[PDB]
Amino acid sequence: SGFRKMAFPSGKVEGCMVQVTCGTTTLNGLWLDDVVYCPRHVICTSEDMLNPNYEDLLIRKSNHNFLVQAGNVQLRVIGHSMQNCVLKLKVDTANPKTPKYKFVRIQPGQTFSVLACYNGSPSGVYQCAMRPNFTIKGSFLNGSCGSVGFNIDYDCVSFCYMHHMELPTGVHAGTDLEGNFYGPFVDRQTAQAAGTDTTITVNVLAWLYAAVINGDRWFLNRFTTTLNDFNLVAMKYNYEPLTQDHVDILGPLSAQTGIAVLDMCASLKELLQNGMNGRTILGSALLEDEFTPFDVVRQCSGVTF
Amino acid sequence: SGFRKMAFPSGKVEGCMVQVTCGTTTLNGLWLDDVVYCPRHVICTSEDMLNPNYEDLLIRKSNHNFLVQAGNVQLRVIGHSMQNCVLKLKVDTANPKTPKYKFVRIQPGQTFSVLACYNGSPSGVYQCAMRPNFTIKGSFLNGSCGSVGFNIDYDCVSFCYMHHMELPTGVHAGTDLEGNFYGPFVDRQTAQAAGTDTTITVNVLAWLYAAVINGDRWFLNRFTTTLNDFNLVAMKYNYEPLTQDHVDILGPLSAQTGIAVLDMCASLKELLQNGMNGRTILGSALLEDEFTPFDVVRQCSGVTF
Ligand SMILES: *[C@H](O)[C@H](C[C@@H]1CCNC1=O)NC(=O)[C@H](CC(C)C)NC(=O)OCc1ccccc1
Ligand SMILES: *[C@H](O)[C@H](C[C@@H]1CCNC1=O)NC(=O)[C@H](CC(C)C)NC(=O)OCc1ccccc1
Repeated sequence: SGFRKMAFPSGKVEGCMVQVTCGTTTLNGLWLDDVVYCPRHVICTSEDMLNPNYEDLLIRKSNHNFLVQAGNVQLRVIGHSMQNCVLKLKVDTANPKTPKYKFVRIQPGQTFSVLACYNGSPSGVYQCAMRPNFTIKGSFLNGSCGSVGFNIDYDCVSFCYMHHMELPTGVHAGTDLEGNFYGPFVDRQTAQAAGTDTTITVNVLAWLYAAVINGDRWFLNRFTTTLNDFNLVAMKYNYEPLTQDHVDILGPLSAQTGIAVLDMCASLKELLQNGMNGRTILGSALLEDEFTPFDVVRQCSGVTF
Repeated sequence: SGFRKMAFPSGKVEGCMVQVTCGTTTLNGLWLDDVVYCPRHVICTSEDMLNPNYEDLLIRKSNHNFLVQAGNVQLRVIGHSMQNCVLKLKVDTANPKTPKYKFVRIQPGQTFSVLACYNGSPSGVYQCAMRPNFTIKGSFLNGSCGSVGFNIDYDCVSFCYMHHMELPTGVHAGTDLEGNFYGPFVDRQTAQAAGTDTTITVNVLAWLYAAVINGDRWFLNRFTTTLNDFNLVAMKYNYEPLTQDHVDILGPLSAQTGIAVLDMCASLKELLQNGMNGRTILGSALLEDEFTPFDVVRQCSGVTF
């Protein structure tokens, strides 16, 4: 037993990480087949970041200005193009470590693993949720851009995130691997509003199911509720409205535990209205919302890759 | 910025994970050079676990009874021996993916990454501390035994933990890679006392330094204290006594932030005596103790491997 914030094994992604330098700027790129993907602001100087004209900046760059290094071996760049906010550098060698992979644009409320990298070298791995306001709460320093977020299903790596920037509130914003930002953010150094950080209700409920499965049950009570009644409480506390689709997704955990989803909702309602009175749930003193129902089932049944 | 519980990249350890079966029992082993390390209770039946005579059980086992599989390729076992609570299976092929590596017996209060595996296949990676009572708080199911804990320093993997069992309180116990349990635990299915779960004081202080660095500073106050004064509070709250060695280890973070260690101790004292009044620190509502001073410096400066 036990329940931990758990990232996927990162070995398949480690083999794809490279360093990309353009002028004085170094960041990370992702090497799959004969293409290296990286953030387009690698072409920017520190003067450019306020209001970059990426098309005008890029026309001054040729293939040989993109220095791409895999470990200690240099890659030969034979083509470059811009797709939304990413650059695609064509190299003359297919990455021999390329895993089976897909690009996916994930939905808010879903989770993924981040492999934080610097200078093309992995530093660490942790789990993130794509929050409802399309930010993530990561650990990113200068030089981490181009680090990626992914999921693994058996042997296929689903890449869903590339890191581009930090917002004023200390949260993080980035793109899918087609270069389209999650949320309204743009790749320029201006103050950008994130918007209300709504809690991922279905995920809190999954985590409560995780707790019962792993022996923490002090929060179960004698009450029930309705979706509409519960949602009147979700509103006051900036929780996402709970829908029947969410109830359906929780079905497996409801059936595993014998606790109806609405009964669990009534537990959540009381926790939101009364706090935790100084107690903990799975070692936390707040309501955790970055485990999906799949994550709970995954971890509580030992799915491997 | 940002501060997250971060595991090492797991690729170098993924390449060492194998499946070991002996009779009806399957678990994980660690393949380095021409030796596979695994928990000795792989030789046990479910009848044996109450009071196993490991020497008597093992004499009924020959090399060909240890089925060792790396991915889908079978390894040939040419020797076996027991060292404390682990078995060493000599195979006829050196693991071609063997990293530079060391075995180390880590000190209580230090952290390490766990690669949770089932059937020789990695499932996920997370960070743990070796707690003062020599338990860890992990996520381990049936079949996870032989999963390992490690640290990475540049290119060298320091293996410090092998998983063997779960205690009644839901925490986890295991050995170094020489097979010697951390703490007083033994590999038998009996109720075993863990002992008081003391908080790792130097680590909480490091995490408070992490918070200040990453912008959370509401807990700083106008007070200071002394080691002896502070420790009178550490005692009542089951914190480890703070020593000058600990102060010295915090020196770099003290110098980086300009906050004296004793001043931070006075912040901690007030938090222990007054709680957090419903506020959070680095997204947590309790005092986190599973970041070492090195972990904070590591993550706040981008060390790679
Ligand atoms: C790419 O490596 C970098 C990631 C930042 C560095 C600090 N935390 C991060 O997530 N991205 C940028 O430097 C980005 C570039 C623009 C052209 C989009 N600007 C940015 O993040 O500005 C905010 C910021 C910069 C430096 C420190 C703290 C915040
Ligand atoms: C090895 O795979 C296994 C790890 C357990 C399974 C549940 N959580 C864990 O950490 N170890 C054992 O089965 C161990 C064997 C003895 C000979 C030491 N016994 C054990 O952990 O007993 C307690 C327990 C077993 C099963 C479920 C929950 C607790």
